[PDB]
Amino acid sequence: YDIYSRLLRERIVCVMGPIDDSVASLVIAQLLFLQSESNKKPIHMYINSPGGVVTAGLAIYDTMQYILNPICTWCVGQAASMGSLLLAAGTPGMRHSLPNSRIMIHQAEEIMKLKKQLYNIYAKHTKQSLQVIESAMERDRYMSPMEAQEFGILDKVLVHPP
Amino acid sequence: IPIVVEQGERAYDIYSRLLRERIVCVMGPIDDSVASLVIAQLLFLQSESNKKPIHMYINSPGGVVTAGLAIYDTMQYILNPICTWCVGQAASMGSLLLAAGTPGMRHSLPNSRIMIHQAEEIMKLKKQLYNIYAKHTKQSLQVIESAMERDRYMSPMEAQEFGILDKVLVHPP
Amino acid sequence: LIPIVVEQRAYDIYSRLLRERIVCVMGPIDDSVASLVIAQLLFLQSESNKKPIHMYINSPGGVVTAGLAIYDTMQYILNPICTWCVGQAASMGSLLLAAGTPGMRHSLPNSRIMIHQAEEIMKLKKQLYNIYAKHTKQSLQVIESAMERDRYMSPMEAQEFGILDKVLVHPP
Amino acid sequence: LIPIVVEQTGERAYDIYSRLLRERIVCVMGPIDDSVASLVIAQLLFLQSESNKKPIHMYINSPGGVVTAGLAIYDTMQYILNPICTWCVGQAASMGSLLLAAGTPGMRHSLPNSRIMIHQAEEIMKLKKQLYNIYAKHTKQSLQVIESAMERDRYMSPMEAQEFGILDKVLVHPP
Amino acid sequence: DIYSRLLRERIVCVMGPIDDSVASLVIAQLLFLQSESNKKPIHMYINSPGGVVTAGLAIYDTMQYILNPICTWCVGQAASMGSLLLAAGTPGMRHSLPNSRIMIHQAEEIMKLKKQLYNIYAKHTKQSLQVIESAMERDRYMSPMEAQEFGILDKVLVHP
Amino acid sequence: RAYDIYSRLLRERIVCVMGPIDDSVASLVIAQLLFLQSESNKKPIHMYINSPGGVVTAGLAIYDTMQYILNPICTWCVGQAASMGSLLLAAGTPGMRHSLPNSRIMIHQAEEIMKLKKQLYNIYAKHTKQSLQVIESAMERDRYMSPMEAQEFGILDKVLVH
Amino acid sequence: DIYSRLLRERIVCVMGPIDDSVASLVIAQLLFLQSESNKKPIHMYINSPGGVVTAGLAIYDTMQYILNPICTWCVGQAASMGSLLLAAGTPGMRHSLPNSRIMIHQAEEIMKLKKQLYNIYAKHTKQSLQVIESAMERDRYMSPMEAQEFGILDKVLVHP
Repeated sequence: YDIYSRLLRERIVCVMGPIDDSVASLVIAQLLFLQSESNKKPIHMYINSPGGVVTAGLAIYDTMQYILNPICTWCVGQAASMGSLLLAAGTPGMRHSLPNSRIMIHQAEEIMKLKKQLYNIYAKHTKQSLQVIESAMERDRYMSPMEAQEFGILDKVLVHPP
Repeated sequence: IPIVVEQGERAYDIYSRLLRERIVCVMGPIDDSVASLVIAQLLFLQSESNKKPIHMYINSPGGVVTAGLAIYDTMQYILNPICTWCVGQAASMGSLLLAAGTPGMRHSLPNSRIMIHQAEEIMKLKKQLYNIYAKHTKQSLQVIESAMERDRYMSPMEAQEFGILDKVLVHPP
Repeated sequence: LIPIVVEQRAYDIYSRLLRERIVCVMGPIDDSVASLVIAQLLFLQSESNKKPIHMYINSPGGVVTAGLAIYDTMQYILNPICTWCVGQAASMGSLLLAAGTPGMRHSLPNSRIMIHQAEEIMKLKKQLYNIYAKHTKQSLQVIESAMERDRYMSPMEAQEFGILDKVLVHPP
Repeated sequence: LIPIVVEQTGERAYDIYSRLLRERIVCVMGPIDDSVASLVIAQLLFLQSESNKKPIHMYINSPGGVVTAGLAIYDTMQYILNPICTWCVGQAASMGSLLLAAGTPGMRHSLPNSRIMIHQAEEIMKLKKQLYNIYAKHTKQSLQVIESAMERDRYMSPMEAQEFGILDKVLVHPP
Repeated sequence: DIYSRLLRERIVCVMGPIDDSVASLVIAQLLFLQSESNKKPIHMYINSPGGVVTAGLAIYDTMQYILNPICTWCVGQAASMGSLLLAAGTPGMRHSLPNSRIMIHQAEEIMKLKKQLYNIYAKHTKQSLQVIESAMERDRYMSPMEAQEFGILDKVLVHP
Repeated sequence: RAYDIYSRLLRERIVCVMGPIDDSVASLVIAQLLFLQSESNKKPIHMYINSPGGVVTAGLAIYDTMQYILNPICTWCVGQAASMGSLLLAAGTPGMRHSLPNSRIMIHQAEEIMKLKKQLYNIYAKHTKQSLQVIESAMERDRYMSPMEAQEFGILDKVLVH
Repeated sequence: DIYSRLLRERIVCVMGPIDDSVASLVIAQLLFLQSESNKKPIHMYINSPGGVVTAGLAIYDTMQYILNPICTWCVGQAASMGSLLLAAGTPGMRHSLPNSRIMIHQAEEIMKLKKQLYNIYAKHTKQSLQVIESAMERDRYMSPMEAQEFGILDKVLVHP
């Protein structure tokens, strides 16, 4: 086994490295397979992404919302913008992080429309208002996970779990 | 690429395991080497049964028109219902395959982006696309001819009004 | 690469189709394909002398001396070969289509067919005229002039030219 | 990729180039490299062990190859006691034509659209003199005719090759 | 592959350079090994010429998040981030083979990241920050008999 | 292709030693030889030789391994066997040395260079049963020899003439 | 592969140059073979023109960390680091084939490294250090039956 295959057999999906149309092809292909294995047993997603193609990240995020399984989503290492979206899109209550991860939400006229979609989906998952997200997404800063938990991306920060 | 091992001890490429759910992924550009590969999958799945629907997941920015029409023709010749899902984006030929799914079961996801914009043989080829859009979208040729001229993406809830989609799904019932 | 399973290299789809007697010739017909399709066809003959072989053609062109190697193997084999045109059938890809068993040369309705193409290359081009005149029943002067024009033609024309027996949007 | 065809025994898998050995079909196709010569030498000597007298069918489609590689194949065709039937499909050019000519007499065949061509230091001169002698043995042409014909760089049709004596029948269908 | 066949014995070979691909691959393994038990140690054999600080810190924090005793063996070489992972092994169980060679030596955000390295070396080596800040400027390998007294590793060992 | 065929032939205990002998080849033939011993201590192994020569320090690595292995090793000369290629032919198990009738054989090629030459004379005298002076009297002459001469000289036992 | 089948026989091949890439792979095979059996010998066949010293010392230390008897067979040539690994096999079963060629001959940091090699030859060959000083200077290969008297070998064998 490759370790990602040995993890997949226990319903843990890894999205690590940059997100692109090929990585999306793999992460969608796993996600909807683990639905056919069971419609109840939660799926775990581990995030370690320096960014990605915006229309690939929305392909993964839409699939995560389409699937009926609870998806417990773990920030491991860093979650730059297009990973931070997926981290936020975990099932509410099971968006975990390591203690010293690095989280950042900052990154044609159609691109402006697409950016406007990101503000809406952050507003749904973080419960912040649109102006808070629009202003917060302007700054190139890695927020620490204890701050990201207060912004609303994370439900808890884990150290020394059972 | 992940593998999964069934209890013999067959090890499946994750796409080959999904093929057992009759799921065909077509993601990334359509070209002579993906149309060759998706037609082979389609012709295989028709052999395992004539009745059971095939689910086709599209995420492609476009592709070679004479390859996209090879997949489309195979989707018509086959007797299976082909549920078509447009996860991510579908642009140009990627939107044709989405139009070509079985009427009533062409699905899409709300944050997808759909677009139908693209010798004399290029003109005589272009006039094929207008006819098959007029067949599957039920729009008139003049509407397709104008709608294929504007370089924009349309949101999936617009495309359902244009008739490319049957339904836009969240938390499926 | 291709969807695979370990057999217990890997058991790809193009092999997993071969059990159903389906031969794909897709992409260009070169010496590496031609030396391969004539290996598949010979294997399918010994599994059954009578059961048809289905051959799906999507070729934008090919090496003339490779396309004639596949073509003559298709005549040597006793099996009825049913040739399906899906997408391109241009240059040698249209010969293999025309070489399918009389009555079972099929095309899907949006495929584009084209027959257009030292001394040895001229007499070899003259060999193409003879085999097109054999299968299409057009006279040599009609073939020699129809190969002169650089156009694709719709498969409704290809029936009138005689390359196809039937176009099929949906199977009977 | 060569089709890996799977056959029930547990499961086992054979390349079609090896699955054909169930019917004693030896495909020599593409250029005759040292590796391709190594395969067909091993493959021919194996078939003699399964039966001493049942025919072998060899299908030739070669544009040419290394002179000392094709002679390595040709010598096994002379050592082996099996009748070998040689089918030329596509083209048999340069040393690929020797293998066609070396099939057992009366059962050298080629398909009507084929192309045949016999044309291609003291050790190299003596090697080429060996080729003329073996062509004179198998084609029954006199040495001067082969020495003159083997310098001409043209293909010949299978109907010309039949009267030149490289092959014994041109056949559309097996019957 | 042998690197996965070793995994059955809870051995993590972190060998070659540390990069974002390899850092992902080791924190995949560590988190898997923590699922199979919370109790049994993990053995980590380090042979790294160096690595990307943004990746060597990803491995390191998983080694602190995991409760398993991680026993780190320096085999051959441990330089730059490879030296941190050796230092981050569980106190008392950091080991080095006698011929291995160790080196700690290698826009404001990059200086803040460098300041984070000084704090974690001070936590695990117990040296004061002014010692590590100076010592990290010396482009010089230290032998295991020096690294033991500098505090990176606890014992040099053959035939345990 | 070429490096696939050699793998296919391992399934029938045939070892191709082809092209010039160098450390990139000798480190592979001795690896195959040791593998094919472990599959059976008594099943024969077939060397297929088609090599024009090479570096002596690689060809002696194969030769020593062919003496260490307990299997009977058949040596088939196919194509040509010159220099080190002819040594590996001679080193086959007595009675198992075969050659194709028009294959071409050649034995001809600091104080260490003399010492390297002197050990070649010893191993040729061992396997050919010719006296060392008879080896020198032949090995100084640069010619190819026919297998029917090599048989009577004693490099090989059988020519595949029938 | 061949080498990953030989791993089933407890046979390890050090073939070609000993670089950091292959050292990272013989250490993995060695540490794996210890886990399958702590007692059954490992046979290591050496054919190395040489190598980078900071990789040959990584294989060598792993050969000392492992408790298995390691039988080192010199096949072809063992020059430079290849000769160290040959000398490192467990006393009494370092073996050589009769035509193989053995050679031990190969700044402040380079001197401080090279003084390791003299000590780790000296204690394995039972030679006085001043002999290695004048034996490692001559650029010559030496015959196996000379290397046996110099102490690099235990047996020269035609057949096992």
